[PDB]
Amino acid sequence: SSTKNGRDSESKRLGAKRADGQFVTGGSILYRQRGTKIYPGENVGRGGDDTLFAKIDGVVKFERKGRDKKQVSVYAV
RNA sequence: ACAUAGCAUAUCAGAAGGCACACCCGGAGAACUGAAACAUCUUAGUACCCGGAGGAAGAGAAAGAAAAUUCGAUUCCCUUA
RNA sequence: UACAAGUAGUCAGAGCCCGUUAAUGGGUGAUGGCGUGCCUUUUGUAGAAUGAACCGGCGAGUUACGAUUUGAUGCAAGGUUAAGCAGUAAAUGUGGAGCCGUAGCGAAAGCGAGUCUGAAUAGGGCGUUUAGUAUUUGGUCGUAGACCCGAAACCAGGUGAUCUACCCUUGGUCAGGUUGAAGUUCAGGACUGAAUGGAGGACCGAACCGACUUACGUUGAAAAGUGAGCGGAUGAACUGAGGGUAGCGGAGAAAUUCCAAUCGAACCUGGAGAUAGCUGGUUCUCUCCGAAAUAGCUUUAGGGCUAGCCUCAAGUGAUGAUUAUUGGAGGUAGAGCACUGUUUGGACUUCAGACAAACUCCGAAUGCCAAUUAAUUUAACUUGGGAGUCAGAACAUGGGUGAUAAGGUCCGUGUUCGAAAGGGAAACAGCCCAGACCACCAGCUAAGGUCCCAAAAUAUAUGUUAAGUGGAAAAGGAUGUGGCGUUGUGACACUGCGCCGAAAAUGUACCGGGGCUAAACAUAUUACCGAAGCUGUGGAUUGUCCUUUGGACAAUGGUAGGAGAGCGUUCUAAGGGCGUUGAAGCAUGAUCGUAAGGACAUGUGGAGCGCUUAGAAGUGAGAAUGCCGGUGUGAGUAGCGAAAGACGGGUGAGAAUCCCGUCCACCGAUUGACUAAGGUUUCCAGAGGAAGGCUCGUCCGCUCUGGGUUAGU
RNA sequence: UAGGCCCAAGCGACUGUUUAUCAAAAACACAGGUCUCUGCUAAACCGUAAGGUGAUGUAUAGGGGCUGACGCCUGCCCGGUGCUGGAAGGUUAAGAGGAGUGGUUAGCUUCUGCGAAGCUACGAAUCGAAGCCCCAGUAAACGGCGGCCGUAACUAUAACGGUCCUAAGGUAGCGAAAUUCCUUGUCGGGUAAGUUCCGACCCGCACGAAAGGCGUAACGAUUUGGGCACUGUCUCAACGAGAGACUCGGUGAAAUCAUAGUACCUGUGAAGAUGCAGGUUACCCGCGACAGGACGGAAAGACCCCGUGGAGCUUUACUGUAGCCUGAUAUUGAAAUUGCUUUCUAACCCGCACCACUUAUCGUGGUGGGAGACAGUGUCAGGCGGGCAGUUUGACUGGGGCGGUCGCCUCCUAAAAGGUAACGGAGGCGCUCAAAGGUUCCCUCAGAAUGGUCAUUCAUAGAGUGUAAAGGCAUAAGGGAGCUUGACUGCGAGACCUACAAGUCGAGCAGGGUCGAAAGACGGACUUAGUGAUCCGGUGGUUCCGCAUGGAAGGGCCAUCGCUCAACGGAUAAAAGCUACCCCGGGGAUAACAGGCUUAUCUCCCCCAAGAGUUCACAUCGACGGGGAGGUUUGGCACCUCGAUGUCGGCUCAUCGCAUCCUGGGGCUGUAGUCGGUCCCAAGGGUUGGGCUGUUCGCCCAUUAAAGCGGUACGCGAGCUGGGUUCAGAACGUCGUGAGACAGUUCGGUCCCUAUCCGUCGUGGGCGUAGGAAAUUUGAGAGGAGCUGUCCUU
RNA sequence: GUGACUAUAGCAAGGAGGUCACACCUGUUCCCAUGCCGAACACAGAAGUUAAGCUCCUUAGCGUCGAUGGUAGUCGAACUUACGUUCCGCUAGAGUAGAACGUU
Ligand SMILES: O=C(NC[C@H]1CN(c2ccc(N3CCOCC3)c(F)c2)C(=O)O1)C(Cl)Cl
Repeated sequence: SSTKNGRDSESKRLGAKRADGQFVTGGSILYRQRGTKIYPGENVGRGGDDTLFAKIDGVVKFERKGRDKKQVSVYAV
C-alpha cells in the first residue's frame, strides 16, 4: 500500500534582507530571489543568482519601475 | 672373539618434600572489557598454571651513549614529558 | 461511646475531670464546617501502577594523581622548587636539574614586533592584551570499580559416575500351571498315523521390575507419593558387589535425554566490584532565582553532542520592550475569470451564469523589518563557571490525514497544567476568575450566584413558554402559541418560545438533591454574597533612594536545576569549666529559636562530659521485592503422619497414655527368626523430668551416673 | 482371588526402548534390504604423541549412510551440484633465475652533467605441483518430474492433433487420504436425526515409489467409528457407614500485612471506587456457611516489543582455524642413461623372524629378511576444510513482520516576512555543452485568415529558453553572424545562511589578456539539482625537513586523481539466518483479551414516493436519494493494566433491558368464518429433548402455546470441566540449501489457595424502647406466587 | 533633439498640414551589406509627392485611472458554537478623470 511521494527540497531563506530606510554597509545583501522579482536600482548590483547587493553604504529605498516592476536603490547617507 | 648391555655388592648429612597464596627470574598464557557493534588493537603479556632460586632476584664492566671544547659497568629516585 | 457511613486529622465548640517550665493553662470531646496516605514514575496517580508488616541498628558522589575556572595569600618581569641530605614518621634548612612567564608568525627552513600567503602590506589571517607565578578553599572534568545495589553470560584451574546413562569382572533371583517345534521310536506306504521329545525375545499368573488410566493429595505422610485397576514376568530379564568413561567432555534403542533434587552445555574457587545507553534507591534546614519536553546530526529513535530556554561573576552600556507616526517587502482571507484547467444554458467565435491547494487582472485584517523619530518602561548583549531538558497534555483557533469519526495523529499561533495552591464548573491536572512571605473572629470586589440543603433578592419593570421545555439529538410532520409586515373574515414571507420524530440493559439516574408554573426564559435597573485577589493592622527577610542612614517604595508559588546562609554528630588543638554534694545516657514535662534545633527541672543511672575558636570527616535515613535481630497479624486458627482397644490393681505430688493382669484386636511369603551395607554406643541397670517426644508422662532411642563386646576352627 | 465380548478402519510387522518429575506414541530399536569405504601398521575413532580400540579379527570381515518383517514392485532425467576417473590444454604458490633499473662515489671534467668495482633498494622474461576451468561416468548419490489451445467412431467431454520450454516432463499403484483451502465435495451405507465413520468417483491447491508405493495373518496399557451385555454416567436424586469438618480438654503454625471506625446505587476520575460528589440504606459484638469484589494471594509476564543484551543451532554471510592433500628444501648416499627417468646399498623405516639381557607380545642390542634414498620428521608455500571458533546480520514504522523509503533540486500543504510536520499531494537529479562560454553587432515570436517550405494582415507574449517545477525574460535571459578562451593567477571590505563542518553572494585591488572605435563587459551556462569528511594510496611540481656530515629513503606544502562509503555527516580493509530448547534487563513509552472514546461496518427506525399491488403510491411491498438511534459484530485509536486483569464452548446459579417468541388488550386490512399480515400498549410468568460438530453460529429429527433478541470482563475457572486454543514429543502436505515456518491437518500432554475485610445465607449474645416481667398480637415496610394445553357445551 | 513621468499618454476613428525642418522619393560611384534580395543596413542626391508616415485639432466605441456608500473578510473582546459590540476595510459595480503633464 506504500506511496511514491514524501520528499521535498530544502527551503532556502529567500526574501528581503534590509528594510526601506535602513543604513547598509557597502557589501550587504538586499534581496535574494530566483530571477528578478525586484531590479537593481542606483548604486545596487545583482550577481549570479540575481541577489541584490549594495555597492556603497547608504540608505535603501524600494521604488517603482513603471506600472509593474520594482527596484532597489541605495542613496548616499 | 676382546668387549660392552646388564647383574650384584660398597660409600655419600647427594637428591627428594614443605613453606609467606609477599618479593623476583624463566616456560606457557585467557576472557569478560574498551573500542559506545566488531575482527587489526586494547584488557595484557594481566589472572591462573608450571619450574628455579634467594634473602633479596634479575642487570651488569661498552662490538655503549653522544655530536661539545664529549662521557667511562649496572640498578634505582626526580625530571626530560 | 450501642440510629450510626468515618485517609481517622483540622478549625469552631458545650460538658466533665485536673492544676504546669504560670502562660490568653492540661486531658477528654457531644456536636458543626473542611478534608480521597507517603515515595517512585509519569502528559497525567486517591489510584485498581511500584514499594514498604512494625520497631531498632547497618546502608549510597569518596580518595590518589592531572587539567580548568573561581576566592584568599605571597612575591612581581619575575614566580617556583623536584628527588636527595640534615631534622622528632615534624616543621624547617639546603637542594636551580626542571617548569611556567616577559614574543609572535609559519608545515618547515627561518624571520622577529612582526610574521605567513603572495609577484606585491596590495589585501587579508594570526600577533603587538603587556603580569605572571606558587600554594591552598570551592565548582567541574579526566584515569583509576568512581554514587550504591542488581544480570543472562564469558575465560582459567580444580571437584564430581555413592544418583543417572553405558560398558567391564565376578555372583544371585524368577510360587505354580498351559501348550506342545525340531528330533527320534514304532505300524504302514516320499509321505501318513500313534508314542516320545520338550522348543520358544511362546501363553496364564505371584514375587520382582515398571508406570497406562483414574480418584486423592498439592502452606501434602512424601521437592514425584497413596488406593483401585494396568504391562512384562526364561529373557534385547531384574539385580548386589567391585570397577571404568568428566564438561571445548562423557553416556545415549535418540527424548535436547542423563552426568548428586540443578544441564541447548555441571558444580566450586579466581579474572571480578566483568558490563548494564536498563529498573530500583540516593539521609539535615532555610533564603533568592527558576526551565524544557524544540532544531540539527546520529548503527539514531526511551542514549548522546552542539544550539534554543535557567543560574552565578565580571564588563559594556541604552543597544531591550509596548505604543504613536511614516516607509517598506510579501500574494493569505476575500473575490474574479484576464492566464491554466473544469463547467451550464443558449446564439453561432459569442452573450449570460459557475469551480479551483498546486489558477491570478486583483487583494485586506493582522503579523514582520526599520527609523536612529517621539512617549511609558527597564531590560539587552558579551565573555566566563554550572546545569537540566530532547515521552509533553488538554482548551481556543488556521490547516493536513481520517470519515467536515475519536479524550485520534501531524504541524502555525495563543493560554493553562507540567512546576500552581485559592473561588466557580456537584464531584473533575489542562475549562472561567485569580498567582499563597506569615498572623488577624476586619473591609471591598472577581468568575459565579441570592427558595432550602448553602453565604446573599420568595428584588424590580415589561413580555414569552405548559412542556417539568428549563434540566441530551436531526431529516420531516403539524388550526400550538406571541410579534411584525403584506394581502381578498380568508391567504401569505419572516420571526420568539414550544410539540412529535425520541428505544437498553444493578437503581430513579440528562436540574447535584428537595422542590419549582416561577425558584424557567428575553431586555433593563438596582442591592448584596462571594477568593490565599486588593485594602487595614502587626510581623520577617532581601533590596534601591541618604528628606532627616530613619524611613519610604518594591519583591517574597515553585518541579529539573543554579547561587548563598546555616543547624547537628564523632574526633583533634588551644583556652576555660562541670562532675560520685552525681557525668554520659534513658523517661516525663504545659520551655526558647524563622527552621534545622537549644536549654531547664524531676525520676533512673553510676563515671565521665560539655562550652568558645579553629581543623578533619566512615557527618544526618522512611522508602533500595535493602541486610541482621526482635516482635506482631492471620488465630487460639490449619494441623497433631495410614491401623482397636477395654477394665482392674498399682506407682505417684499429678495417670486416656507408665508398670503388672485379663479379655479383645491386627500381621503371619510377614508387622515373625537371622545376617551384609550403613550407623557408631542408640545396648544394660540405678536415678531424673529443665529442653526433645507433634497431647500427657511418674515414661523413652532424651538427661545423669556406673557397666557391656572374650575365637587355632 | 481370578478374561467383558464382537464388526470394521488408519499406523507400526512382532518381543523390546524412550522425555528421572505435565508427552509411552504413529517416535526409537529391530530381524531383512541396499549403497559405499577398507588388502591389514586395514578403513573409521580417541590422544598433541607414545599408546590403544577396531581385533588377539582379516573381504561370508570391519566402519559409515539410508530403508525397516513378509508379498508384488521400485518408473524417468547427469542441466546444475557431490562423488569416482582422465590429463590435452587455460590458470595458478613458494623456490630456482637474475635481463635490468635506482642509491651512493673514485675518476671525468662539464659545472648538475658522465660514471668503474663495490655495498645496497628493488626486480623482468623463463621453470614450479595439487587445486579451479575442461572432458566423461554415476540416481536404494543430493535433488527434481511443464504450460497453452483445438478437435468425434465416447451429447457437453477429448482417445487424436499445433505450438513454446527443458535435465526430465510423475510410470505402476493409491486418492476429499495423519496429505483436500475451496468443503459439512457428489453419491450410496449405517442413525428418526451423522461437520465423525465406511464404500466408491477423482477439479491430486499441495500423493507417488528405499526421507520407499500398494497390500497384508499375528501382535498393540495405539487412534477411530458401530453393536450385545452391563450399569447412578444420566433423567433426578435418596438414604446409610467411616475420616476431616462442628463442640469440648491438650499443643499449636503458615503464606499475607501503608494506617484503617472498611455499605449500596447513579455518576466523576489515569476512561472498571469501601474511602470523591449526590442520594438510599445500616443499633454494638460474635458463631457456622458461600465464594461476587478487594483489578484477592505465589511467581521484577514464559505472550508482544526494545537492548548497537546473551546463549544454542544453520548455512554457498565475514574472517579464521584441527585436520587432510600437493610442491621446494634439510635429514639424503652411488650408477647408468638423458630436471624429468631407472638400478644398487649404508642413511632412514619395519605392529617382520630368531637370539640375549630375561623363567616379559614393553624396550634395548645382535643376526637374517623386506623396504630403501622413498617414506617419516622439520621450515616454507598453495588448496580443500561449518569438522570447530570469534563474530555481523540498520533505522523509520499509527505494535512488530511483509510492502516502501533513506542523499540533493522545484512546487503546494505553509495560515501574503523567514522557518515549519506526517508512510500528506505532484515531479526530477547522480548530467550535458570546445560552443549550449565571453564579446560585439543585428533580429523578433506562437497560432489563425488569406491564397497556392512561400507571401500578407492579424498577433504583449499563448512560443523559446539543453534538462523537472517554480520565479523571470521582448533591458531581451529568446534567435543569427564575426572574433576569441575570463570555463584566468593572488585575493577580498561587507553580508545572507548557519548548532558544527559546510553553503551562497560580493564591490574593489594587483598580474595577463579577449571582444569593442570607445565607455566598458568578461573569475562559465536565465536562477536554483548533476554530489561524498577524514584516514590511506597514486601521480606532477618545490621554496621546506632530511636523526654525526654529504647524498639518498622517506616525509611536509602546493596541484590533481582513486569511494551506488546511495543506510548518501560515511561504525571495519573485510559479515547472512532460525529458536516452539531458550535465557537476562526493561515497557502498558507498544500489540493479543476486557474496559474507554468513534460509529466507518453491523442491528434497528424513519423521510420523499416512482411504482408493483384488477383501476388504487401509502392492506402489503418501497426503487433512486435523504436523516437518525443503539453500542451486541468486523474495525479505528492506543487512554488503564506487561514487579501477571487467566482463554472459546459446555456445567451450577442466575439477574437486568425491550427493539415481544407465547399468553393478555386493541387499530387497519386486498379481515366471509377458521386461519392470517402490519402496526400499536404490555416485561407478570413461560420459553423442549436429541443427532452431527471443540465448537458458537448452523442443518436435521421429534414435539410445543412458544421454542425471543440482547447486556452483565461475548455474566460467572479463589464455583466445576479443559474438548479446541499458542509449551516441550512425533508425523503428513507445503515452503526453506539449511537450522526450521505454517495457509495448514493430525495423535499425546501437572488447572495451586486453610477466607482478613466488604457482600450474601443462617443463627446467637449486649444495650436500648423512663419501673421488672409473661403472653397474645397490629403492621409501616420487605419478600413469594403470578405459566399454559386439550376435550365436552353453546 | 533628448531626459522624467503608475495609458488620465494608449487602440481607434475622421479631418487638416509641405519641402524652411521630417519622410517617402532618385541610384550604386565608392564606405559598408543581403546564409539569395542597395528590401533592410549606408553612401551620393536636388527633382516628384503628404498619398502614407509624422505632428495638431475633434469624437468617450475599446484600453486605463476611479471616487462615495454598502457588503464580504478579519485585529480584538464577550457570551457560545456562530452569533454580538468596536476598529481596519476589500474585490466586483454604478457616479467620474480622461484623447497626455514636463524639464535642458
Ligand atoms: O498470566 C496471564 N495473563 C495476565 C494478564 C493478561 N490477561 C489475559 C487474558 C486473556 C487473554 N487471551 C484472550 C485472547 O487472546 C489470547 C488469550 C490474554 F492474552 C491475556 C489477563 O487477564 O491478565 C496468563 Cl500467561 Cl496465565
